[PDB]
Amino acid sequence: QLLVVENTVEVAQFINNNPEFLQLAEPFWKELSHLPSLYDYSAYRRLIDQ
Amino acid sequence: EAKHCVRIETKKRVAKKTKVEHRCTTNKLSEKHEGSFIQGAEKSISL
Repeated sequence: QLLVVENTVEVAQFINNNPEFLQLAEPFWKELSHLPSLYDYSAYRRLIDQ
Repeated sequence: EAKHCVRIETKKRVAKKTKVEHRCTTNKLSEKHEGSFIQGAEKSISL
């Protein structure tokens, strides 16, 4: 039996800003703009699927 | 190695009768065994 488990990291980390300074992707923002403003779970489920 | 062997002879005269018998048996057994087992493990951990 062999097990080899190996990692390289080359970007030590990224740290994304907090949500107040993040910019949303235009398609995602456009999906949020069509969310039904009520608990139509089908819609938010499709969003979580995407 | 095991052997058991017997010889018997008789003659009688009075009339004459004789009987002679020889019986022999040999038994041998040999058993040979051999076995080999080897085991090894490596761990290497590097950072």
